[PDB]
Amino acid sequence: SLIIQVSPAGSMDLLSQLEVERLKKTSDLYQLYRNCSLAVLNSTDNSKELLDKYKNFDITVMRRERGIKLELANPPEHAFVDGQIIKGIQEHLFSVLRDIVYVNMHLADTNATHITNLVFGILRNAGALIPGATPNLVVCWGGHSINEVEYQYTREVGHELGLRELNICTGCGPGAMEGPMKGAAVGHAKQRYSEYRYLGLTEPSIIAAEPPNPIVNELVIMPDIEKRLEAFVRMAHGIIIFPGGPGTAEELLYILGIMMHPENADQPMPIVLTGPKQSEAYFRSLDKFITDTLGEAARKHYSIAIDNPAEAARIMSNAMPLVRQHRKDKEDAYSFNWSLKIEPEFQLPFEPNHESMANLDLHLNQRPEVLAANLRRAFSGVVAGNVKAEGIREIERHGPFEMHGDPVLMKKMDQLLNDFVAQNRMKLPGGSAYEPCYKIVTEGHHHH
Amino acid sequence: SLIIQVSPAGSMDLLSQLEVERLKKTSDLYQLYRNCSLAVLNSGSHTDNSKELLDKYKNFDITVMRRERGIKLELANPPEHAFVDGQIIKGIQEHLFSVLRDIVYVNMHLATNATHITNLVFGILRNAGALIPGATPNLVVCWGGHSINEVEYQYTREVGHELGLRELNICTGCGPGAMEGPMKGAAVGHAKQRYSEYRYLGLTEPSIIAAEPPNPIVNELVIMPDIEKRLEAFVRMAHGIIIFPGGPGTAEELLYILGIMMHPENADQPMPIVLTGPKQSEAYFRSLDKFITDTLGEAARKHYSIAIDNPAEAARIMSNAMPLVRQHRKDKEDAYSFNWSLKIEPEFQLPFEPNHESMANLDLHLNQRPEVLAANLRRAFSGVVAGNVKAEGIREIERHGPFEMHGDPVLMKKMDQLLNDFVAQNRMKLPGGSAYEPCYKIVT
Amino acid sequence: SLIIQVSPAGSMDLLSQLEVERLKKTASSDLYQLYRNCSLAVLNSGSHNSKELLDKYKNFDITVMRRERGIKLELANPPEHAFVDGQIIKGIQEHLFSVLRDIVYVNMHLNATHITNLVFGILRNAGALIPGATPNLVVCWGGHSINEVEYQYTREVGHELGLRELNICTGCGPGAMEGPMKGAAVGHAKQRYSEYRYLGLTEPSIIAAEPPNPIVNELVIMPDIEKRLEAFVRMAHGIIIFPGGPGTAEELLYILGIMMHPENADQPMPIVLTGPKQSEAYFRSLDKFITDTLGEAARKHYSIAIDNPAEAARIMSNAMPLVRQHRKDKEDAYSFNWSLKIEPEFQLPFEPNHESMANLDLHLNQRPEVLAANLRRAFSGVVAGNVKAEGIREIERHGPFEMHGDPVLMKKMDQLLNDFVAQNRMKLPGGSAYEPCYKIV
Amino acid sequence: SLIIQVSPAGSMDLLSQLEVERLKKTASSDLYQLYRNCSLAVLNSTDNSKELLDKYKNFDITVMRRERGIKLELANPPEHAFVDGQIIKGIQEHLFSVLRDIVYVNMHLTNATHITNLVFGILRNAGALIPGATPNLVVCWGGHSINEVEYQYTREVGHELGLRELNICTGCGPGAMEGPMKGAAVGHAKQRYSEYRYLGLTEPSIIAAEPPNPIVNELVIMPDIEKRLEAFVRMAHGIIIFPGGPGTAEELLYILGIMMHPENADQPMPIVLTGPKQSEAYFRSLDKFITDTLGEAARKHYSIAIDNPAEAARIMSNAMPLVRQHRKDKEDAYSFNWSLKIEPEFQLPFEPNHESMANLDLHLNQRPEVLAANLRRAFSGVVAGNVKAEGIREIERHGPFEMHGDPVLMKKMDQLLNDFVAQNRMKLPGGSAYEPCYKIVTHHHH
Repeated sequence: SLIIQVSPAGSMDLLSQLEVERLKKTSDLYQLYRNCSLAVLNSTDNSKELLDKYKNFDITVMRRERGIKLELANPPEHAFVDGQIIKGIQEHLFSVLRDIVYVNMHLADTNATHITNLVFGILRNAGALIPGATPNLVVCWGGHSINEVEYQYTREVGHELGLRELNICTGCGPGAMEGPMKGAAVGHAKQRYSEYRYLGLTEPSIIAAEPPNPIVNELVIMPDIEKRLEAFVRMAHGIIIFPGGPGTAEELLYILGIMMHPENADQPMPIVLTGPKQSEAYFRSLDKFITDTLGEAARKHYSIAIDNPAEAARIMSNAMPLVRQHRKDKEDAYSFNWSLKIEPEFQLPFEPNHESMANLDLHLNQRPEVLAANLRRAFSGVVAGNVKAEGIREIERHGPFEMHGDPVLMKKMDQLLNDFVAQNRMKLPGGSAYEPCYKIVTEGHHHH
Repeated sequence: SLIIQVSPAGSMDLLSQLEVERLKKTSDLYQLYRNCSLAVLNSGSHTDNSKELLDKYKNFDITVMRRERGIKLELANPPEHAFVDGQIIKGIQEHLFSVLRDIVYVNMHLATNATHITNLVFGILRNAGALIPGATPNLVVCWGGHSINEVEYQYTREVGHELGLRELNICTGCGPGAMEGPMKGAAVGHAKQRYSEYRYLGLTEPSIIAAEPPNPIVNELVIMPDIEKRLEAFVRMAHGIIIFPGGPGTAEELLYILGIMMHPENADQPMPIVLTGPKQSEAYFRSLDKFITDTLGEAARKHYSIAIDNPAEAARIMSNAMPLVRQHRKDKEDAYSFNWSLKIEPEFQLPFEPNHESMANLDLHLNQRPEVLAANLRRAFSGVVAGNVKAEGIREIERHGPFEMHGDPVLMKKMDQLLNDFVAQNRMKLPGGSAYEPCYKIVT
Repeated sequence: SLIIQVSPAGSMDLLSQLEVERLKKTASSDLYQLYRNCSLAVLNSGSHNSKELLDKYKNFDITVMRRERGIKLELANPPEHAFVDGQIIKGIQEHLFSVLRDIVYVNMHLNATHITNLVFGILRNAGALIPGATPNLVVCWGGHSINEVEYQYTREVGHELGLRELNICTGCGPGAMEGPMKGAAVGHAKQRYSEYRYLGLTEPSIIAAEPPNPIVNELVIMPDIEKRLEAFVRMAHGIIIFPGGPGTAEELLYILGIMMHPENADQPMPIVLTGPKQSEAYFRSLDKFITDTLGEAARKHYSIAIDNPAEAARIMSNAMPLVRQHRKDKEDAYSFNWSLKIEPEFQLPFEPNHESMANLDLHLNQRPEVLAANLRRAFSGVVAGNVKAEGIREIERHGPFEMHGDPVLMKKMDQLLNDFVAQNRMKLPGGSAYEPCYKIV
Repeated sequence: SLIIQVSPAGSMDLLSQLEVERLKKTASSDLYQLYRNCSLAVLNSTDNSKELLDKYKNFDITVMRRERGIKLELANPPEHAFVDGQIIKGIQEHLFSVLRDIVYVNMHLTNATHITNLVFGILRNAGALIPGATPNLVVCWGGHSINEVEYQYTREVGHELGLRELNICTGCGPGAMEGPMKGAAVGHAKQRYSEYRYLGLTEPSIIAAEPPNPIVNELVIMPDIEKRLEAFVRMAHGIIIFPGGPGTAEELLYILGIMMHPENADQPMPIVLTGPKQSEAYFRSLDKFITDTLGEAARKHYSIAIDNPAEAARIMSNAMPLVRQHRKDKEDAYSFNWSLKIEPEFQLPFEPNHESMANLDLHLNQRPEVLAANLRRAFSGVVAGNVKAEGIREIERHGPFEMHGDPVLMKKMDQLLNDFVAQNRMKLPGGSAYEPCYKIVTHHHH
């Protein structure tokens, strides 16, 4: 076996022996830590089977004179340039260790208050919440599987964000999770913005499929999908949304459900949907889905900017003084939006299985915010069925997840999902044809 | 009230509403937070080391406000000596945020006992940013009297200057005298040496901070929960120790480290200890050296040396020991900044609450293991400090007279003469008020 | 007028009144117009390779103001593409100060030793020679007018240089002058290399045609073409050369003629010619041109790497500790190569007119170094005639520059310039068809 | 020889061969000997004549252009530059400041304009002129030979300045050139002012006598005394003057002579004379000397604050907004006061000898500015005659420097100089009694 030593991290705190003992190869905690560290070294598909290709990989944590040193057994050779691990990948290994450790030390210490304080704590522990920072963070969302035209577009938006001294917070992995940071690197250099921040959020059951690029200079591993959604919207000062598949619709329905709450009517966070000229049909269909399901009231919470990278960035840049003023109006923090009201329906972690998917309430007779929360979960289930080990396994055992609801809505969701399949948004190129993991059915007398 | 706003200062993270909710003025915690904050503002020579301090600033209050760039502080009627031309000294501003950080962290961490204690001490120091993972060893703990004459003060300043010239940092208590002289010297030596990354760490705890407030020159103030945890923080962070003449607080510290260093499991620990003072302190040191060898045995002498009238040689012993310190931490697979492998037995950690009963119950006999006798003498000196300068201590004395101790008649007489010397040398209390009255009486 | 104030941006020292007097519009001196035109060019980056820049912005001016925190600049009617949302890009602001610093320096300070000492003085005063730096500067040369496939390959080589913590030194303008720096911004980001240096060197008679991208973070204005060439080769630790036109040809001949000097036999500076797969035929012909003219002895001084960006960057990276050893063996500086022997024929400033062009010694029958120095001139003549204002008017006055020599050399020559013309290397595309400024008999 | 290598320290640029070739040791090189002697003084930082050389006859220094710039080889350096066998870093930086500035002045080898521009050029090359910095620099002047009460007082003043985020620019050497910076090191640390600047200005013929302390973080070597004076007053945003001897008197006359020029009536820079309680008589007598000689008009240009270290610092701090507004009004730099009028009488370098001291115009019937210029030169000669090698030689071979002028003036000067001798300001303690290097001597009939 090839054994490689990773020297201590710039800025990783000393750990105690109690903090790290749960990580020995011995609880499934080691396997989870190993699997996240493997994903960071393996930064070329979304169906987990490279976790059969690195079976002999393992990682050992050593407490030493300057803090933690890591020993890697048989690491991916693509983490190397000229025999050395890329420094940004080195920093990600330490980020993985830090967050796994932190969460495991605070699994002990209402529940809605608990979840928000836990999200705040993880982010604060990661160094992601800079107290003195003026608002400038744009969350970017978009598909992992996008064409070259969409990809170049996300790169040019990132350039435009860079020229305006804005920072980027996004998911991890290929497609729209990687383009803007590459564009921002150039626009930040032109503008001499050396304090740039490219935050990449992930969680343990999706990191292998959507692994962090080395350019991400603040990686944070959140415990689950809902906590990462809540981290995105409490840190965001503005949000740009590119074309994407089910994961990107999920995010859109999460934020629109929150923003329709009357207590959030004065939250100024700008939301811009944007894409190249060729995405015009895609946005017409999305805009129509949203206002047909959630009503015409949802329209006030976002705008659409087609084929104009500088417009999206300018709308974000121009809103930063509005964000500043609103935070001071609420006696809130610039770096973490505590005053944003997030109802428990957006926090409750959702575990996609046949029963939970069939339990979803997709009828028109609810508050729109609540229909949004249920649609968020439906799209979360399609993602899971497609890419999470445990969700793919449910689909293997029992076939597709079945959903039902108002027939008009179900038809519209079924068409949206078929469009995602026709636009190749479900699967990166070069597997076999995509087989849907979902089936829309009509809602179903006793024997006596 | 005259409201003074204090902007965020130093490295202060955002806090949650839960973290600060008890620091509202309603709350025992608020009063503790308030007292520690007043102490850091009232940092000039009020001589007073008797906690009748507060009564001067009864209308003081502080409000913690969570705002856009983190916490701002609103002070109602702060002491004027915290000000230069109507602005608060920046070092005092940072100390207000250190107090808040440390009060908050300890309060959030209420949930085996020996392991819990050492892990708490580490956690507090880590939270304070006092444990730098990549730093090479260079931290010298300095101990010595809070009430010392000008010749002794000058000498501590010369040692600080020699530590500064050698790129050493200083960790010490708070308050005046030997807690401040060395950092003033070291400011000059470090500037000559261009050592802009100097660290002047000042450790305190809530029941002694009003009596011994941190100089604004301290650039890393840390509030520990109590005296024993401060002791543990000192000796786990130390790479070497310098001890100047002092009174009962300095005896307490010397006995603590000797008791620990005498444990057979610590035989390989390389940390050097140098007792040093000016030429005039020769008799003080002969008498102290004799008290240690007479009580703990000739074996204690192998853990320190004595350097009179030679500031450079004290600093040189520290500097020369650093490579052995490094090697030994590497041999132990231990951290440079926090000595986990040092064995500290429970009798060194168990918090001692001095009152007439606990002082009377101290086991003071010459037939004990010397490390165990050092633990009991540590507790006796801690009790003399508490009776002299702590609020609660000073009260027990007022309402019942001196603390009484008893034990081996031979030990009791040597102890009695040392305490008596501390009184004759003016080490028991800062001068400028009424003559010291013993808070102790040795019975038989 | 639109009037825009520029606050002090760089590491710009205080100046005296004496130092800026000649920049007043009232001074009887040509210096204001030079300073104005260099300042215009930096505000005109991204658009354009003809100096008829001047006609669209006739009403532009710039005023230097010595104030409390040093120099403030006032711009009257600046190009509006230097702006993002009403504000001049910060990199452009710093360039305006770099232009000021170097114009002032050269004006205050103004033979082999004198020339090299001047080049060193200029660089040192610009902050470009960092005394404590370990060798890692790669000079990149290549065509300002290139296709997408060549451009994308230059960005990939840049990304590979970034991942290996190498810095870039290059000319100014579009194409190969800007591609590597874009790639390196991403490779340096992955590698957390925050101290990156993107040096762009230029001179006043080409700056309007080839202006610096805002990404260049160390702009230096040299006084003339030959001093920029000398600056390149004394700072370089390695050299990467992409496909180019006559400007890249000129640079290649300059450095080959110097490296062939017996005194330079132990100068370790790696030279790597590189390009995408499609450039295979370009390089086969460039390779044959060099060896047919300078002889087989030139070949030991460069290699060719096609279709492999990582390889070019790995050769630069692997040579750095060689460069460190050789500088110490010569008791020389890391950051400025004094020990490099540059013969006066490579320093002597060449003024391209029909005469000096005709009086060039292009016989296939000289010292190889001495013929390289002559071809270097010829190529610089073809550049000047294409882009420099004074050159261009010599051609509008007397037609094409005429060159003659050994008919074996002259065929080779002509076919090379003809290949440049057909590969779209002479002129950025989309104006009046390129008509040659040269004629060969 | 014992050869100790010094690596690069501070912000020194690469130098060319041309720049350093004249610094090579040869039989005839006057420039090498000057460089060697300035370097040796920085390494030797306890009497005050320049026969301190003699202990270190075998010292030499070699400049070597190498990969990361210049490396220095010292032969037989003094032992007090070292702590535990390594050279104190501030001293290492000083060796390079000495090299930097000697090379610069030699490479830069109209007249009034010329001198001012050279002064600026030297300071800018040394990095002493920070373009973006808000005004905060206080020049401190004061005696090199002072008792413990006066020294502790200077230290208390430096602490107050430190607490106010003010910087210090001073001469080099012991006494009042040393105390304020030790006091400010403490004050600035309490205030977290890590960007502190302690500027020590010196010149080749005095640096041996008054060697810079390692705590100086910006050492600058000016070409001569007059250019150091111009450097002080152009960089100053305020001035504090402690009690001192003839060198301190020379500085006060220089600044008063300048500040009385009609073109300087708008200049806002404050001047505070200050010292401990026991210096009341000293300041009474100094203030009377000033107003008797230069006139009642001179009094408006300074104030006196006895026994109050915080007040002297407060005056400096409260004058900053005015100094900033006045610089902006004159379209001048914060860091270099070009607007200040300095007449040639203050710039012309003065070479003290028996003939130039006898040619001094010390008559009360002339412009008070030119009287001040002339008195400035006279104290300068007493300084030369006591501490400068060359001056000391003039006195060894020809006896004291004679001066004459108005008997009204001559008497005041005589008394003042007498007061300096009796207050032990001429000579640091140790050897024998001070012997005066001056004599004050006694046109009509027609």
